[PDB]
Amino acid sequence: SWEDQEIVQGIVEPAGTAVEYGDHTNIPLTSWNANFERRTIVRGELGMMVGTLE
Amino acid sequence: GSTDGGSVFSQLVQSKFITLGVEKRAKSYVEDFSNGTAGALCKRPWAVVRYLGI
Repeated sequence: SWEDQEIVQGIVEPAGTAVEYGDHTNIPLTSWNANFERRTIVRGELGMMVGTLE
Repeated sequence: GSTDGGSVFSQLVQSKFITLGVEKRAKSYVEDFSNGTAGALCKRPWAVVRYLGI
């Protein structure tokens, strides 16, 4: 939005490696971690003035 | 002269078979069952004759 200050972008790194299947072998698990980046918003302004005779 | 019934020998069985439960896991599943029995009851040991070696 125009009346904001920052744009935030998230990056998710997942993690997990497969193992050989076995019925009673313990289950491997996957996971993830997240990082974020923020960038400042810049607002530019421009105008005009018009007269009747002009 | 008794008042019980006169059963010389009896087998007191509480329950032949009970399905205790089922547990579902990700890779397998388990079931458990049970039974109950109080053994054999002899009320009149004088009415039993046992021979060994026939």
